[PDB]
Amino acid sequence: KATISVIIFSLAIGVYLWILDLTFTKIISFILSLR
Amino acid sequence: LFELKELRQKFIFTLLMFVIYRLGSHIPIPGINFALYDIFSGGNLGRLTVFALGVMPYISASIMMQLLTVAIPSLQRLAKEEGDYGRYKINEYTKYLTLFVATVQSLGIAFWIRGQVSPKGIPVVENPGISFILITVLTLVAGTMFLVWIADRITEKGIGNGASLIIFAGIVANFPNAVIQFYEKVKTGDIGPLTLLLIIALIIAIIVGIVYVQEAERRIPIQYPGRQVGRQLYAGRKTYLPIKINPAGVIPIIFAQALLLIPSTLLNFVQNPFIKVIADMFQPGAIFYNFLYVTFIVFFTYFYTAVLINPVELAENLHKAGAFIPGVRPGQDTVKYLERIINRLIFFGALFLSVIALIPILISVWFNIPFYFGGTTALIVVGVALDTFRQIETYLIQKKYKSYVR
Amino acid sequence: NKMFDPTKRTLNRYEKIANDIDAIRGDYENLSDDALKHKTIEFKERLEKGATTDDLLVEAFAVVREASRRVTGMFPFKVQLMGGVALHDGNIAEMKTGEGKTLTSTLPVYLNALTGKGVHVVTVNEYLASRDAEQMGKIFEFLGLTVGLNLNSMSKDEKREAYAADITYSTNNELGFDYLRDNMVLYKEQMVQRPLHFAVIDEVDSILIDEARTPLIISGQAAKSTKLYVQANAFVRTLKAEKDYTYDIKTKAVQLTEEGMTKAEKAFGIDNLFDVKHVALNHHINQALKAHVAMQKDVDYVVEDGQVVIVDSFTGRLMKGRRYSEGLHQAIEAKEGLEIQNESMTLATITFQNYFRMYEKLAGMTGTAKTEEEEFRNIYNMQVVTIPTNRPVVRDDRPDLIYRTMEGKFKAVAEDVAQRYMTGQPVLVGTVAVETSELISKLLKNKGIPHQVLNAKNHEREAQIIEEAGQKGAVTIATNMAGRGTDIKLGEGVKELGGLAVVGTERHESRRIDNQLRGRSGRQGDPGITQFYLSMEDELMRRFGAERTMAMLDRFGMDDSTPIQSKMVSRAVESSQKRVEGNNFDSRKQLLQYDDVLRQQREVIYKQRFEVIDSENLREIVENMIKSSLERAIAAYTPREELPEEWKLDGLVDLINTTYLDEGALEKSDIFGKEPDEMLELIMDRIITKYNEKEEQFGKEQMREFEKVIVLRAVDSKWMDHIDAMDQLRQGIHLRAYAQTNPLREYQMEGFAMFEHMIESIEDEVAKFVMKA
Amino acid sequence: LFVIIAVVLIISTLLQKGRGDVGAAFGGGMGQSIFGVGGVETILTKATYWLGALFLVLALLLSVI
Repeated sequence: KATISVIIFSLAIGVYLWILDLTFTKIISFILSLR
Repeated sequence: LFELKELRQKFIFTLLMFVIYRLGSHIPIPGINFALYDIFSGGNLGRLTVFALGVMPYISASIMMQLLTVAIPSLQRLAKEEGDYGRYKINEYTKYLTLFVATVQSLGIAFWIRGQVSPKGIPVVENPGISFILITVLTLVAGTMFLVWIADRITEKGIGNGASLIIFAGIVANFPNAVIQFYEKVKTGDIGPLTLLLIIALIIAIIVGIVYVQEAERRIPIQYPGRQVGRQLYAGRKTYLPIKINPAGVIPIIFAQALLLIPSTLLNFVQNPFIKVIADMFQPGAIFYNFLYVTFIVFFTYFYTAVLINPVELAENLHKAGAFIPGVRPGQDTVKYLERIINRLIFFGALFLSVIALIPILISVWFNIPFYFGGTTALIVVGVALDTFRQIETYLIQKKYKSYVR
Repeated sequence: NKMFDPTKRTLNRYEKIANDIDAIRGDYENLSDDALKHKTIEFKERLEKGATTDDLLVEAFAVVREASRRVTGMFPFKVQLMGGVALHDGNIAEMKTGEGKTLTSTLPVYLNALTGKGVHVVTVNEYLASRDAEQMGKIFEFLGLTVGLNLNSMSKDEKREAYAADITYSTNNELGFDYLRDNMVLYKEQMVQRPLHFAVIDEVDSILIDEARTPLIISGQAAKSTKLYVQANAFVRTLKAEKDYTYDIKTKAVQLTEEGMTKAEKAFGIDNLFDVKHVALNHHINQALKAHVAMQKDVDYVVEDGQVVIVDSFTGRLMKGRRYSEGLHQAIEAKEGLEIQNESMTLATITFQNYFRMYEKLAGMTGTAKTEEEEFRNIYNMQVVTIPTNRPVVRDDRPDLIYRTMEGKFKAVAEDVAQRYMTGQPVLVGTVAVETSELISKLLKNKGIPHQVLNAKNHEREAQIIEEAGQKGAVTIATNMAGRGTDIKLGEGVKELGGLAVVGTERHESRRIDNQLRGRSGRQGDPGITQFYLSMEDELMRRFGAERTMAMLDRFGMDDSTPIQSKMVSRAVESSQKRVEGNNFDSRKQLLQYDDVLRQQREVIYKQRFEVIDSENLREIVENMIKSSLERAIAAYTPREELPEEWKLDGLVDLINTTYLDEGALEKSDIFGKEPDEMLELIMDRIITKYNEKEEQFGKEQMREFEKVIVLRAVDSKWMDHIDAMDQLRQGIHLRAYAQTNPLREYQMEGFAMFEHMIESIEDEVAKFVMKA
Repeated sequence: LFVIIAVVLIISTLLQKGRGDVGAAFGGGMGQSIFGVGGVETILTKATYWLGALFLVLALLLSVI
């Protein structure tokens, strides 16, 4: 049903978390690491 | 493609959110980083805090208004003015209310944590500077602001709870990345990823409960402030009918679940924390406690949430229920009709949600895993996820009609 | 920087602009007669467009004020001059008395109108439409223009010339109806409003208050009419059978308990379980029950032998034949005697945001309150320019003296009017409604006191009274409907003591309004006196905030005399006033928000009607969509349940119901399977286009017109019809509050789904109709 | 030191922030309400918002070497 596409979306949304998460760790560590 | 770019807003809040959060966790002075149970969890009182005080004041804010209005409906002239008038006034009250409560949590968490926690860089020079007490109170109150300020803005683009879901996105994200999920098992914990497929099965189940146990009646009045109101006999042809009933709200299981965590928490860290193995209060008592989740969240919430008052406004503005056979009897008798449906459907809801926590519980018969991390976090992650779907649903589809195509 | 800093910042801004303009006025005094006329021609040629020529405003306004000096008078004040300026800006200058209003509006009206578009002037009531229309009129002929005001039945000339003319004066209620008048119109020659952007609102404090939408509903073809007549007769009498304990308060809704259920069985309908699929009967009982109770027939009065039940309600003053609802109008008729046939709908719109915000800006006059700015943000996006003219609030106003248990207070007020009468003070009162007003006069009569009553009894009376009320010792009583915004003037010497006197029957549903009735004493900048008499028993409190007042008083003290206002009496009531006002705000939002999504659906709908009226040969498009919709219907098939599937019996069957017409085309013809859309479309399209022209044989001239009546009536019909359904949807919103969130969510979903369903339907019916003859 | 007065500032920034939300309340708050239209522009108060985010990261640098 709609749900099937919802699941595909769920994976997609998750991709964002993985991707965004990477940014956080990256930038955040940047402040600590550099300075 | 699938994206059909249009929403100017979509990426905007998303990217913006990532920036604010990374700094938020790493934050100097706090950044205590963590819930799992006892060891994995953490906190002075028992609040898993990704960061010092912010999600906590959120829950606090929500709960403050929730229970207060619940047990005592009208302390002072504001049940609901007209819904809006009553609501805005209510929300303003909520803002200040949660704010102060956050402060209380501020000093307390500050004291216990700074003094004796697993590796903490925190230096101590007297109360170094303005005390980790006064100084942490600073980061705690001020901290409450940077998150709160962030949350509101988040509320503009993402959501009031978008911020929460992000928290889930991160935590939920942390483990699948395989940060540290390769360890204890009978030479396993790395095979049987069927578990991934099975969890997927869990996702499908979740969508089912929330369609709402749904159903409704008829009639429409409208009163403009003034002398009169109108009525209409019949006319118009169209599909679409009324739907009133509902399913449990967003994180109910978590609310009830936390209550369980309270006795269990005491048992894992008593003075000179005795991890009572004989009485393992991590898991063993769990069956009893879990049922406790059922009674408190399901039953009590449903009563107030169901808003006992409903038959009044309904029966009052001329209504005869519609659902599963033509409706009839008005008055209190109808509350009867509804009462049966609400508690009944709730039993159904209990079956699924409880099945969630239960699900790792059911599977873990043959080869158990010490790596529980998952489950609840999913219930929440999906929850906001579906919620965001709500934002797209309304936002989407512009005037389809004057498409280029005739 | 949001604060006084902005209001004050405003002060210098104008103070500067004013100085410059003021200089202009100075040199100009050399009696520029014909030269001024040249000025009218020069400026007229000058703008010719929305360019917002600011420079002109300085020289032009100067000509305006002076033009007035030549015309008659009323041109020496500031808040007005500045008024027009901020007005051009879209806010609200003024506060009343002197200031301007008459002249004020005229100033910006002149500059903007020059565009040649025609400008809108929002005025509360028709009597007023005439007011400003003539009062300012001389400068107009001077400036060589064509004024133009609209009125309930007519403006003496016609609608077309009226709007297209220069200045467009009128009442909003009308302006809305005119705008809407723009729907069924089979033709377009109908000048029925030339586009509507700009407007200044005279007594803006109201432009907001107009909560309930503006619907124009005429055509009611009641199939049921004969039944309703006999049936309603029985119905109303039935409720009469029942007693008082029906419980009807705080809202228009009503139902009854034990005696109620018992009554339901007591009269035809032995069936205890009435609800099952037989609410309709109950509907009749509730109808009368509500009618006989909810609105006293006396609100809904009938003019002398007019026998026409006319509703004066909602701050009006007698609106000829019409009704807010489908159930009520007929219900009360059942109560009175002559019963009507009609019950109809058509179109509705938000008077303000949907309408005004639909196009351009607004600048109101008078009310300075705090309550309006938020509103001025949410809907309009205007601000407030508070400015006192010469000698501010010269008048005195006394407190809300209170009295207990019953209207008996009004009795005391009566003696009060007398003492004033003896002192020779011209008085006036602003009562709540018709009934009370009458009783009020009756009291004066018992006492033997002269007076005039303009409680919408007769329109002509409103005229005589205007110059009449307040003529030294005079005594007048009128409804608030007459009670708001008027340039009244006292005769000579009248002001000798106190000046003017005003007594209110109570405190209205809103704070401003209460003030407004009061404000009715003070023009050109003179003194006066105001006082309010309220009763713990009156109305505002009787239903609203009664629960608390009781303890507050009972615990406080029962025994005493008539006058009191020591411990939070006036204080408490005031809180309730805002409270009640608050309810209005809340209901304001619901219809406002929903109607907003409606604004968009509606736009597509009649805008589409416009296109159809304008263009001739929709032919290829209409058929095409009719086919694409129909074919896709046969087409819907995909993996799934598959609505259709272009196969054999499956399509033949569903398609037959899809194409059920007396006409015949390949219906029987089976065995096929050349599905590329080219094939299916061509065959049906040919039968249409071909038969179309074959049909076309009737007449070039006549035939063209057919789509006119058909397209509009048919399309118009479906939407208005589905609009009634739209009413039911509002019920769905009633639901949203519990379960999910509350953003008008469920409504939005449904609004669209309903409407895509709506249009597809249109092509079906409108199409088949083109065939028959 | 810079930080000492800054700490006095940090509490201060907290207060302005707390107020901004209450005033901020007309649109709504916890949970949701209705998507008020007419929109929002960047509030004049937003300066406080900008100052806050800048402020915390500042603290991060300051808190440590």
